[PDB]
Amino acid sequence: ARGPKKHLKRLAAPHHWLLDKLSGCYAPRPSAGPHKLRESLPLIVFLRNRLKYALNGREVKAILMQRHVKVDGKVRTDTTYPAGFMDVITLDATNENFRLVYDVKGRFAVHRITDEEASYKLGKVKKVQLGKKGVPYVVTHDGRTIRYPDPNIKVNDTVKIDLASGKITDFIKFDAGKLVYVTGGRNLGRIGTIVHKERHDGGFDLVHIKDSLDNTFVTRLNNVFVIGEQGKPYISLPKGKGIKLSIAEERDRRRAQQ
Amino acid sequence: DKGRFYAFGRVFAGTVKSGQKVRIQGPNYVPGKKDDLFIKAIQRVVLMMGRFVEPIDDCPAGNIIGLVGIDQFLLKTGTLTTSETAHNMKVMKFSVSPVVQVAVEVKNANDLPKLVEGLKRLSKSDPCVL
Amino acid sequence: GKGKPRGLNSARKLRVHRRNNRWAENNYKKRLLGTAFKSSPFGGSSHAKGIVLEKLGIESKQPNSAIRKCVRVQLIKNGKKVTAFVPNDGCLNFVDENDEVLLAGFGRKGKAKGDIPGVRFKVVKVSGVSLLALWKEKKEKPRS
Amino acid sequence: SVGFGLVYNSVAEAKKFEPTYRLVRYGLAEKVEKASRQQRKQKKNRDKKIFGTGKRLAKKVARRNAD
Amino acid sequence: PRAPRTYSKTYSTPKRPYESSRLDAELKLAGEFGLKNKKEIYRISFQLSKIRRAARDLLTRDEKDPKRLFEGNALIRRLVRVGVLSEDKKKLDYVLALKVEDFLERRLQTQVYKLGLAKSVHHARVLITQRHIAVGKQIVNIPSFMVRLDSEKHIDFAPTSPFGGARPGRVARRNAARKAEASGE
Amino acid sequence: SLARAGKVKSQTPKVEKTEKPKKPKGRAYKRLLYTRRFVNVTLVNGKRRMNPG
RNA sequence: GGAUAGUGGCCUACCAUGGUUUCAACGGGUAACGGGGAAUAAGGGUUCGAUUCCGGAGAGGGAGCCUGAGAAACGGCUACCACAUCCAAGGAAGGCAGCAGGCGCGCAAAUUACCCAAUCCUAAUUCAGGGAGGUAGUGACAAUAAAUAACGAUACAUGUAAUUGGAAUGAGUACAAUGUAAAUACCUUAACGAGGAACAAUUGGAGGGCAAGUCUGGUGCCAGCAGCCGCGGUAAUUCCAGCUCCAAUAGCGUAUAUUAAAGUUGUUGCAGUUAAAAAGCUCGUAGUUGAACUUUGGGCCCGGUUGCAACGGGGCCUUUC
Ligand SMILES: [K+]
Ligand SMILES: [Mg+2]
Ligand SMILES: [Mg+2]
Ligand SMILES: [Mg+2]
Ligand SMILES: [Mg+2]
Ligand SMILES: [Mg+2]
Ligand SMILES: [Mg+2]
Ligand SMILES: [Mg+2]
Ligand SMILES: [Mg+2]
Ligand SMILES: [Mg+2]
Ligand SMILES: [Mg+2]
Ligand SMILES: [Mg+2]
Ligand SMILES: [Mg+2]
Ligand SMILES: [Mg+2]
Ligand SMILES: [Mg+2]
Ligand SMILES: [Mg+2]
Ligand SMILES: [Mg+2]
Ligand SMILES: [Mg+2]
Ligand SMILES: [Mg+2]
Ligand SMILES: [Mg+2]
Ligand SMILES: [Mg+2]
Repeated sequence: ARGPKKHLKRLAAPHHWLLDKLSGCYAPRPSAGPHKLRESLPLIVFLRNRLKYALNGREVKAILMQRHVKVDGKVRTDTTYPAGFMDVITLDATNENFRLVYDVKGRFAVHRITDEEASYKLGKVKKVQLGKKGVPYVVTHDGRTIRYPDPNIKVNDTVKIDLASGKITDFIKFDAGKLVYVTGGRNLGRIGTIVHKERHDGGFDLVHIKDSLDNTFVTRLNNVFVIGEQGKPYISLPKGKGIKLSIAEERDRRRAQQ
Repeated sequence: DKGRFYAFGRVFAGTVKSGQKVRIQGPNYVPGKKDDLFIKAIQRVVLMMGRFVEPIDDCPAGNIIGLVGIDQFLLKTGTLTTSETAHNMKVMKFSVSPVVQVAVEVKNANDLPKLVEGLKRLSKSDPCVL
Repeated sequence: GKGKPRGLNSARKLRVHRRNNRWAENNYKKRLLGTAFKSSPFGGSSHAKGIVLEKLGIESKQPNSAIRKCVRVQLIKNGKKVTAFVPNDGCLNFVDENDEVLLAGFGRKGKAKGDIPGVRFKVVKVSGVSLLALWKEKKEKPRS
Repeated sequence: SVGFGLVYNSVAEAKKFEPTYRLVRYGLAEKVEKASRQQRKQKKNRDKKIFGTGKRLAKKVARRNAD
Repeated sequence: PRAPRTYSKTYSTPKRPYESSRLDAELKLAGEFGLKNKKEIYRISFQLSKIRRAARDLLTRDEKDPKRLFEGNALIRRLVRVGVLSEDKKKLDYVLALKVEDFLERRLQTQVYKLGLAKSVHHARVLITQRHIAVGKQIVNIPSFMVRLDSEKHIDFAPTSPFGGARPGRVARRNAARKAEASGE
Repeated sequence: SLARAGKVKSQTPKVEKTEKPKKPKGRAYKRLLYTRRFVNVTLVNGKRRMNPG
């Protein structure tokens, strides 16, 4: 309607932010950026609602203005910068690093990591294309383009990104028996191994995932994220490792601390 | 605006305030028992001048002012009091009386409510019309 | 059979037959035709203001007696002339010719109530004050 | 009684990060006495009409009313 | 505008307004439990009807169904925690057989009377309303409180509200100030 | 005919109200009704009654 | 081919005669913006949804267009139409279906208040702006909790009679403080603040439906009540009142609409001899429906779930992939 919208009313924000219903009329609209609007996590949300460091959006802006926050190696002074999956939030003051990953319930869990592995990131290869002057490149899940990739890298593979030089150090291929993260849908936040990939030419490719508890679920190819091979994840998995305990078992685990 | 008819008069005792609880007393209001007496409030005290009204917050006794937000409660005249034993003032007898009488009837039978409303508004605009 | 199609593919006929036969219901037909908007001088409203035109004594129907002291009122909204009952003992002295009265329905959705013939409305207020608050000595009618 | 509390590492940091109303409450740099919102908006709307500095218009009306 | 504010009615009027047996039973309940009106009985019956509907919908499901098991266990836990459902009736079929008196008993106005803090249910009502009763370290001035079967061993008078504390009250102050003058000095 | 409206109410003797002590409103009224109805006061007249004669 | 950012009868030239429709086209009506949803609901349903979110459309009615990534924008422009403002009569300026506010219309709906402190948005951007928004005023829309009394002494037969007493409290008012941008209100409280505790609860009823009087006075088919049945014509349980009682209760009544009741719209689940309803009769298209039959039965294994047994799968042959 006459142009792009710039407001985000509350109850229209993605529910995985767990925003208050009656805090205000509006929610932080994710600015344009690497990942998405729905699949993103604004820095203001990550700093005022997930870390509780800032109390207001003014305090979030004060934190961001002094170059304290850093997303994937860059300062990112934007109040609503769309941080998303596998993004590394590092603050030099209070020096700890978080890799934005999905918990078992599909929210962006606060997942502290170490400096020795916050250097790199993972990225799903969205496309493999020949650029200008015949230079091949890969487009990753976070909107990164990387020139001169390995000729064996195809779509649905994962690439380790240095995030300092911004280059490919290693790549995992899409195959049966590889550790995969689920980045959308009902099973968002689950982790498992590929059992089989049904093709469905024209339609949507389906992939079966089997967790460590032998639960098998099928999901669209669009929202699967290879993170390594079974038992050797290339990134530090969250506290639950995407197990998807049933509600009864969750209640039992909750009641096991008396 | 048809139907507002600012209440012109004089304050003889006390000070009138915009937003002040006052008692409207009818021209024949008995001060012993209940009669056509209202317990209402003034909405705006107004300074009346050569056809331009100036809002005023308060006006002391013995001055000339207009009142906004009242007079749907008293037909012709009357006193606004804050005392509960405040007799209504005198009836303002005039040397003339309504003596020339005519009958009025609308040509269009459908706008008899308009005729009634016009009669009721003229009977309060003119002090000596009946 | 029961006189209606039972076939799994007869949903169209079933719903068309129901649509046709719903017209025999008074409420459905009146609602779909919008009878209240055109007819029913209160144009689909619960209450209507009017100007009293005349005091009338309408004799109640048999086997009753005691003429009911209604008023002919011209509605401001549309100019239609209706008869309104003035319910209380007395309360006809509380209404005058050329007075403003709020009228409501008589409780029977447009049908004449009780032994009063051709009267489907009742007076609720006169000159802006409740008729019940006048019958009780709580309030008094504005001087007019 | 349950409330919130903040302890900055320094008074300079407290001034730099604390809100102005809380500073005024505590006793720090006092409230700045600006005009009411209606008056300020009316003033800025009035200035929106005049194009330049306004001394040109002042000199132009210096003659007229009268001569 | 800001998100809508959710609100629900907590009672339901009877279908038949003037059933003499129901009126007598309601008056019996109000007299026994010191209730202000019939709306409290209506609220209790509404809560009981909601619980009964939930338990019925669960009982229609097959046994050892995940949803039935979880929700029925949660409902039974809540009812035994509030003390409405007895400890020997954790079956989800005795939940259906719950009564209005079972909920009315766990009222703070009932419990204050049954614990000897008050002489009658109405005395318990006025004592609670006048902030004289504290459930834990917290004053609870509302007769409908649904004591959780563990606060029952903690229902006592407040440190304020001078039946369980230091101060001698407010009318006693004026009475003493008048008696000192009436004594002669 | 008209000019008869209010005949009976006009010629109805103005018997003034009789001052009585106020009734206790609310839960106290429910208590009063409960005692009046369920402590077996002398209101039975065989099975039950609620007004005298 | 032109045009478009691009597809496309979107437009043009030529050519063909096609395209939709009883499976309801086309036309007409809508007191129709659609949906998420709301009310009521044993199930099935019925009704509503202008309105806190999503999508659309519009800024008095049209039409045209500049800038700009994005507008056919209207707190941008141009013209026409209708309104309507100032004028020194030459001319010039308009768009509250933004926030307040006014008129009008009506049964029907609030302040020309405070603030950017939250929520976010915009900009060159931590700073400025925001009637977006928040705050308060008005507010018995609706919703939650639940003051109007509790406990003794004495007399009479547990209750009663204005026979007495000592306690308790907030409704209020208010030092301060908290709350807040400044507040206001809430919580917390210095002091005050109950005996008719007058700090006095009301709204509708008492023939039936439907809980509650054959009480007393009044009126006498009048006045009136009465949703319906009915009451009132000198013996009124029904009107007008007093007393008493009943129901709900800070709520209660009335009007309209709607839902259940309604198995009185019936798919579940109506009825059609006589209560309303079988076409006068037959043919017949669409529609609806339509006789039976084609691998069943042996058997051997592996094996999951509830307690060696039951129930659930798979693999082999058996003329069978
Ligand atoms: K009769
Ligand atoms: Mg609709
Ligand atoms: Mg419309
Ligand atoms: Mg809508
Ligand atoms: Mg409309
Ligand atoms: Mg919208
Ligand atoms: Mg538009
Ligand atoms: Mg308009
Ligand atoms: Mg336009
Ligand atoms: Mg505008
Ligand atoms: Mg606009
Ligand atoms: Mg407006
Ligand atoms: Mg009171
Ligand atoms: Mg209070
Ligand atoms: Mg009576
Ligand atoms: Mg009865
Ligand atoms: Mg039938
Ligand atoms: Mg016949
Ligand atoms: Mg027949
Ligand atoms: Mg056929
Ligand atoms: Mg067959």
